[PDB]
Amino acid sequence: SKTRYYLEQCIPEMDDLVEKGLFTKNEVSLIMKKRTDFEHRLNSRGSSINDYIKYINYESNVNKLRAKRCKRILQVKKTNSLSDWSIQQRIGFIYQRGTNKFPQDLKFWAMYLNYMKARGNQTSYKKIHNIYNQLLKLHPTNVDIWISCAKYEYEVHANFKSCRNIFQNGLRFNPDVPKLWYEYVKFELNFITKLINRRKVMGLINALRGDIALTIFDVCMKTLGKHYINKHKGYYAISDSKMNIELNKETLNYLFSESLRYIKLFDEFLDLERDYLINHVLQFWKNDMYDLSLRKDLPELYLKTVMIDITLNIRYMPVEKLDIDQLQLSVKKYFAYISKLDSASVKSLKNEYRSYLQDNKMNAEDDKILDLIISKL
Amino acid sequence: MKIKTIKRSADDYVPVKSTQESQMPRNLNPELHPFERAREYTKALNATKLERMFAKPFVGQLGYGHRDGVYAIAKNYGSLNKLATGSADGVIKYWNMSTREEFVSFKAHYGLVTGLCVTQPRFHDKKPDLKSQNFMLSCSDDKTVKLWSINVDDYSNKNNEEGLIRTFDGESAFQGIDSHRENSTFATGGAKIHLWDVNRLKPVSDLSWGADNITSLKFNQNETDILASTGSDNSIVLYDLRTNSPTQKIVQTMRTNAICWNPMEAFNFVTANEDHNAYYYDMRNLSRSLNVFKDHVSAVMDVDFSPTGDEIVTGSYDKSIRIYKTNHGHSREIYHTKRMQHVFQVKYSMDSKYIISGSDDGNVRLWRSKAWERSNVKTTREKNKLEYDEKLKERFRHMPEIKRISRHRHVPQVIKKAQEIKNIELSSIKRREANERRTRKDMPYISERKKQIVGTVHKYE
Amino acid sequence: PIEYLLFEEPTGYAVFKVKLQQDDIGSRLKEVQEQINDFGAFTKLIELVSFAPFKGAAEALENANDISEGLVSESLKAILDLNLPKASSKKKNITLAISDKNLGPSIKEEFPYVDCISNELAQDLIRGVRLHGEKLFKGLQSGDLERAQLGLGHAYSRAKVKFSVQ
Amino acid sequence: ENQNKFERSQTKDKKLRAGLKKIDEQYKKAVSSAAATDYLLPESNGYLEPENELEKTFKVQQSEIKSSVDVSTANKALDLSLKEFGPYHIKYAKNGTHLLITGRKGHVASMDWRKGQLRAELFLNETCHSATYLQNEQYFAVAQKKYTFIYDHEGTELHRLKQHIEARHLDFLPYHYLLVTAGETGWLKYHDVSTGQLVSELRTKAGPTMAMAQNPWNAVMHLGHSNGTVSLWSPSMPEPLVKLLSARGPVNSIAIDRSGYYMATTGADRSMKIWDIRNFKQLHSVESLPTPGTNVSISDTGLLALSRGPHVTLWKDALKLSGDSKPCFGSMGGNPHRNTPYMSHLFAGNKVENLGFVPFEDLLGVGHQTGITNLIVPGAGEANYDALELNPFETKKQRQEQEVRTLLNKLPADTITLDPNSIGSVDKRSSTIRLNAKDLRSFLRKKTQNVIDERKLRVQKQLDKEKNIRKRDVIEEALSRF
Amino acid sequence: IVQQNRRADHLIFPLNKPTEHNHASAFTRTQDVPQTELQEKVDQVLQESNLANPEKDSKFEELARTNAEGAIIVEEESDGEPLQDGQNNQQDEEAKDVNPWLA
RNA sequence: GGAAACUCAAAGAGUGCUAUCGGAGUGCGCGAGAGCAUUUCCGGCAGCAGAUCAGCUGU
Repeated sequence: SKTRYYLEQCIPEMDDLVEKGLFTKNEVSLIMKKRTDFEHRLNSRGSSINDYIKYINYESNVNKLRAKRCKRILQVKKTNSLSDWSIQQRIGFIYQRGTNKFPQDLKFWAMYLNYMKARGNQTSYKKIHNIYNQLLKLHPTNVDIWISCAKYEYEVHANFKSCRNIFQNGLRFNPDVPKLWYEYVKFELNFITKLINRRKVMGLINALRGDIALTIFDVCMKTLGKHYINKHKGYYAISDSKMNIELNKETLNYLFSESLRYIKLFDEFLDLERDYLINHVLQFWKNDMYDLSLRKDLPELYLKTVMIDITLNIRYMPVEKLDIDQLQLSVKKYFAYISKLDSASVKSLKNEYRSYLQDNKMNAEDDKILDLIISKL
Repeated sequence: MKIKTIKRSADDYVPVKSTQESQMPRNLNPELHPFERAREYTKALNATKLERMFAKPFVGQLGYGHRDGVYAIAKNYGSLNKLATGSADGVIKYWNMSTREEFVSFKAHYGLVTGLCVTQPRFHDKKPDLKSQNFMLSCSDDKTVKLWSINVDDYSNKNNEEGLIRTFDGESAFQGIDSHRENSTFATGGAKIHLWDVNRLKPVSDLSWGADNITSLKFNQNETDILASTGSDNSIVLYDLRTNSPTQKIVQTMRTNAICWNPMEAFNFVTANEDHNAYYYDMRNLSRSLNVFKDHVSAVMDVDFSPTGDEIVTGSYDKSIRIYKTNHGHSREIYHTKRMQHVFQVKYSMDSKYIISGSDDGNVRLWRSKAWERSNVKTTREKNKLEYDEKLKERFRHMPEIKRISRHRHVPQVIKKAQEIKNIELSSIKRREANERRTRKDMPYISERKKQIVGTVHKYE
Repeated sequence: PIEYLLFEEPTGYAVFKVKLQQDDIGSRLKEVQEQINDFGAFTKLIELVSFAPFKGAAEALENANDISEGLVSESLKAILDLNLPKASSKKKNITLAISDKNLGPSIKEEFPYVDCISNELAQDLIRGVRLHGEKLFKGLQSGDLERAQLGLGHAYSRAKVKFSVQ
Repeated sequence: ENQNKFERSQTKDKKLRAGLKKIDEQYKKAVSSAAATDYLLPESNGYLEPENELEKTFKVQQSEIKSSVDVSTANKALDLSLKEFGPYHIKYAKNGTHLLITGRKGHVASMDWRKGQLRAELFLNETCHSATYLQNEQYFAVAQKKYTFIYDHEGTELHRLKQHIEARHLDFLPYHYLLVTAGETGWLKYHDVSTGQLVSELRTKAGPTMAMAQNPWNAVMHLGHSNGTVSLWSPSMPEPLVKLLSARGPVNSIAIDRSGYYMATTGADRSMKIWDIRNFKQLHSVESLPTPGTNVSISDTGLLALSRGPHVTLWKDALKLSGDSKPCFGSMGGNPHRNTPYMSHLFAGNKVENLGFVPFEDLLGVGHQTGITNLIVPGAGEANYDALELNPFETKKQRQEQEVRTLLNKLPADTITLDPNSIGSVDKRSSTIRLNAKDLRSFLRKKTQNVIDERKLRVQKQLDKEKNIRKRDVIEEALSRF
Repeated sequence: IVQQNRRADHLIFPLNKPTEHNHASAFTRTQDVPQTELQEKVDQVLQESNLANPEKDSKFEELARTNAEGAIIVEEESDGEPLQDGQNNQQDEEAKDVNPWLA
C-alpha cells in the first residue's frame, strides 16, 4: 500500500512530540489511530473532498492543541524542534494531494489559497505563484481566478507590472466577459490615482492622463460587440437584412448598457480629468458603429447621450451657485439641442427639469430662473 | 482494582462504507514473523524460476534485412531510435527502429562497405540543420568515403537534398572510420590512419607509427580529442589529436578486431580480438589488462559498452552473442538463434536495454539485454515486487541450487561440445604446466591479466 | 523528448504534460501497445495540465476551420503562450507533440522556442488520449463531447459546402 | 528502548571495509526504523493491577471481571456446555477466528465462536483423541480411533490416512504445510498436506509419546516421553535432534512460547520445570504443587497457565532469568519477592482436559468434562496482530489469496534445523583466510583401463611422497659417508 | 570524478544538470513583444510615462519625533504608496541598517 | 416434479478503482534557481504603534 507509507512518514513528529513531554503515549496513539482511519478514507477507492476538508480540520485543530499545550506545559512558544513545522508541512501535502486528485472545486482551491496566504510569513509567495499558476492553467475560463489573485498581487505586493501582465493575459484568454474588462479599467484607474497621489506627495514634501483607460475602453467596446454578435448567430451567419440590422440594434443596446455602467462606476471614481474621459466616451458614442444610431433606432439612447452631454457639469457641486454661474453653458447647449429635437425635446425638458429639481443670488436672477430665485431667496 | 481488556471495536478494522479499503494493521515483530531467512530464500528461488519462465529475449527483426550480411552498424548518439547499417554489396541503410522500417537506401559503393558512423557535421558556411535531416558517412575499400544526408521525420518543423552530400576520395583503400563527436572531425583507417574534416577534400593529417594497415578505430565518448585503433600487426595504438600524434602502442598475441571505449570511465576500453576473450584495458597503465572476459569458443568479432557504463555486449565469430558485466569476468548470459550465422557487429542502443546484433545472414536482429524485464511502464507495487525479488536473487546468488537454476541455458550443441573439448585441453595444459613447475626453479607465476601482452613501447615510468 | 502534448477537442483545447516517457525502441510490441488501450497505465503516462474551452459556437467553428486548413488562431496561440515554458538556450528548446505536419511549421513560425513533433509516438499518444476521452479531463468541463461534435460537424460541413439556406 | 525485540544477532581491502560499514549501518538504520513502528501500533495491551496491598490479583473472579469488562468481550466469554459426549478438547485456529472442539466419545465440531456459525458438526462412534486446523476454516484434522482423518469445511470426510497407525498427539507446521503425528506406538511421522506425500517416519525408540508441543520459531517438534526425556525432532535426522531430562517418570505436558525461547514442562511427579531452549539451561523448578498438573499452556505475552484438573492457575511474567519470578503459590512471612498466581479459577468437580489461549483476544479457552469455558484474562493475548500473515477479519478473496501465496512460499521440509537462521552460512569449510589458488576385446579395454588407473595411482603416490620430502660418535663421524 | 562515481550507492542517470526550467508563469511576458492589439496600444501609450522604479526610488528615498508620533499618518502614506521593488529594497536596506545597529 | 434466494458455504466468468532545518541574507549559478550551507536578521521576550502583519525600543 501507500497509506502505510504516508503513516510511516508521519512518525518522527510524534516521536519528538512524546520525547518532549507535551503528549503522552495514550493520547498520541489515539491521534495516530484517528489519523490512520482518516488517511485510509483519504486514499480509498473513490474518496471525497469532504473527507479532505475534515481531515484538514483535524490537523489544524491538533496544531492548535499542540500550540496550546506548548504554551501551557513548556511555557515557550516555539520549541525549535521537528514538532512545529511538521503539521503545517502535512497540511501543505494534503492540500497539494487534494488539488491533484480533485481539480474542479474552487471551494477547495480557495481554501488552499487562503491557508497559504495566511502562512505567507513562514512560506513566502513562491508557493503562492506556483499553485496560482497551476490554478490558472487548469481553469483559464473562470474570470474570478484572474480577478482574485490580481487583487492579491495589487493589495498585498502591489507589483503593477505583473498586475497589468496578468490582466492582459486573462483579457487575451477570454475577451467576451464584461466583468474582466470593467475591473481592468478599475485597476488601471487605481494605479493612475496612486501615481498621481505619489506626485502630490512629492509636491507636499516640496502625458499620464486616462488614455490607458480610454484605449482599453475602445478595445472593450469593439471586442465585446463582436463577441456578443458571435455569441448570437451560433454557427451560421444569419443573412437577411432586417434581422442583421435588428441584431446590430440589439448589440448597440447591450454595448451602451455596458458603457453607462462604465460612466457610473467612473463617476464614483472620478478625482481626475473626469469630463475629459467622459467626453471621450460620448465622442465615441457620437461616432457610432454598424448603424450611426443618432437618426436611426434607439432615439431614447440618443436622448440619454444628449442628457449626459448637457448635464456633464452639474453632477459635482453642493454649492449650486457655481452651477447657476456656469449654467449658461448648460442651458446654451440645451437650447442648441432643443432647436434640433421635437418630442425628445419634451422628454429632455422633463429630464432637465427633474435634474434642476434635484439640484434645488445675483447669478440666480441674471444667468429655470424661477427655481434659481426660489433657491436664492 | 483496575481492569481492562483490548477493544477490537469493529470500526477501525472493518470499514464503515463498502468501497473504502480495509485496514492492514501492522506489527513488525520478529516474534510474529518467525522464519525470516528461509522465507526470503524461497522467494529468491521462486524469483529465479520465474526469471527462467520469462526469459524471452528476442524482440524482432527490422525490415527484410539486407542483401548479403551486415559488416558495419552505427548507432547514433543524439536520438534513440535511429540506426545505420552498412552491408556487404555496398548497401547502406538508415533505419527508424520505432516502426522497424528503413528511411532510405543507397547503393553506396562498389566493393565491400567497411565502416560507417553518423555525424552532426558543423559546416562553417551553413547552419547545422540537424533537427530536420540527419547525416551519416561511410567508407569502403574502393578508396571512397562518402558523406550523406538523410531526410528524417523525427520533427515536423519544416515545409530535397536527399543523398550524397559529398565524397572524400583517398589514395589507398579505407578500412574503418569513426567521427570525433565534437567540431566535425572524423578519422579513418586504411593503409595508415588519416584525419579529415568536412571542409576539405584532402586529408588534414596522417598519423601512423609505421607503414602498417589499421583494421579499426574508435574515438572516445568524453575527453574526445584522444582515440584508439587496432592494426593487423596485432597491435593496439592510441593517438592524441591535441598533440596530433600517436602516443603509445602495445602488441598482443593475436589481432584485435574491435575496440570500444567506456562512456562513463573515459580511460577504460574493451578490446575484442581473435583469441577468444575480450580484454579490458586501463589506458594510463597499459601493462596489465585489468580484466579479461573469457567465455567464447571462436573469434570475438565485436564488443560494445552499454551507455549505463557497466555491461558489455559481445558478438562472436561463432554464431552467438554474450552479455557480460564489467565487474565479473565471465558470461552473465548468452543469446543465439538457429537463423543467425556469424554475428559481426553488436551495439547497445542508447536506451541501455536493447542490443542490436547484426548477423552474416543479412538480418539486423534486436534483443532485450535483460531477457526478462519487459518494457511497459509498470505500476508501483509491481515495480516494487520486481526490484525486491531481483535484489533477493542478487543477495542469494551463491546458493548452489539457485545457482544451478540461474546458470544453465540451452547453449547450442556446437558451442557446447567445442567449449567442452576446449576445457579439457586447458585442464591438460594446466596439468603439464604444473609438472614443469614441479621441476623447474625459475618459473614466474605468469598472471592471467598479463598473459597476452608481448610488448609495450614506453616501457615503464 | 516529448514532454508536452497538444490535443484539440470540440469543446476546447487541451495541453498535457508528459510525466514519464514511452518506450521508443519497443513501440510496436504487444505489451506496450496494450498500455495505450487500458486506462490504469495511461494516466501513469499523461496528466492534464491545461484545458481552455472556447465557449462561443462560432469561435469553435472558426478554430476548427483554422486547424482544418492548418493555421494558428487566437485561443491556440493564447494557451501555448500561457503553458509552454521559455526553455532557455543553455538547456534546450521545448518540444510539443502535435498531431500533424501541416500544423507544425505554423507554430514553429510563431513560437521560436517550441519545437513540434509528430512521429508515431506522438501519433499513438494522441490516439490514446482520443480513446480515453472524457476520463482524462477529470471534470474540468460542462458538457459532453459527442453532441458538441455533432453540432460542430454539421456547421463545418455547411461552411465547406457554402450551402444556400434560402 | 525497544530494540532488543527487533535485534537480529580490521580488514585490509578498502572497498570491502566501506561495504562492511555500509551493510552494518543499513542494519542499524533498519532496526531503528523497524523499532519506531510501535508508536504506530494500533492499540495497547490489557492489565489488571492490584493498586493496593489487600487487593491481591488472584482474589478476582469471573463475576467482577465480567461486570467491569466490555460487553463485546463479555459476550465473547462463551460456555458451549455439552454433556452427552465426553470430556471435551480445544483447538483454536492459527488466527483467532474458528474453534475446533473434540469430545472423547465421538463429537467433533468446527465452528465460528464470535459468530454463531456452526459450519461443520459431525458425530462419530469412536474415541476422537484431539483435533486441529490445517491452514484455514477449510481443512481440519482429527486424530480418531486408529486412523487420522482430515475433513472439509462442511463435514465431508476428505481423507482417511493409510499411515498413522494410531494417533493421540497431532498438530500442524503452518508455513511448510506439514501435519505432524505422534501416537501410542513409538512413532512420529510427517505428512505434507499439499503434495500429499509422507515426508519421514521417525522411529522414536523411547516408548509412547506422552506429550507434544510445537515450536513456532523453528518448527521443531517437542516430544515428551515416559522416561522424563523431552526430545526435540525434525525430519533431517532420524535420530532425535536433542534430548532433555525434564522431569522424573512421565511428562504429561509441555508448552513453548511463541518466540521459541521458553519451554514449560509439567511431569507426573508433582513437578514443573521452566527451561530455556536456545541455551538448554533449566531455568527454575517448581515443586510442592499438590496434584500433577495435567496440562500447561503459555500465553503470547509470557503469562503461563497450569491446569491441575479442578484448578487453573495463571502466572504473569514467570519467564525471566532471575530467581524472583519463580512461580510460587502463597505469600508467606510478608514476602513481596515471590510470584503468586496472577489469577486462578476453580471449576466445580470436572477435570480440565486441555487449555489454549485465544490468539488475538484477551481470553483463555479451557475444555473439560462438561464442555467449554473461556476465561477473561487481561494480559494473556497479543493485542496487535499483523495483517500480512494472520487476520481475524478475512474475506473469501483474501483467504484464497493467502492460500495461494503460502502455497507458493511453502518452505521445503529440509529447512527446519535447530536454528533457522543457519541456511545462509558457509558449510563448515570456512577458511577465514581463503586459499584462492594464490597463496598455497572388452578384456583388453578393461586391462588398458587398469594400466592407466595404476599409473594415476603411482603418480599420486609420487606427488605425495615428494610433498612429504619437501616439507621435512667420534669414530662414526670419521666413518660416515660410506 | 569517476572514482566517487563508483562509491555512490544509487546512480540516478540524469547525471548532468538537465533541462529544469520553471514553467511560463502568467506574470511574466515570455517573448517580450506585444502579441495582442491591446498590448500594442497599452505599450505604445506607456512608452513615455512609466514608473520603472527610478521615480519610485527617487520619491521613496526619504523614510526622531516624526519617527515616534509626529508623522504618524505621513509615514503610513509613504510606506503605503511605496511600490513593490522600492518596498523590497527599503525592507532590505532598513533590515541591514538594523542589523548594523542591533546585533 | 415447480422452485420463493430472503438460510448459508465452496468456487467460475463479465463489469467497474488508485500513485511515488522555514522565509531571506551571505560565497554563490544565466530580469534568474531547480541547489551547494549557515552564526548573517533570525526563528529568545515583551511595549509603542497603522487592522494577526509594516517601522522601531532594549535585550
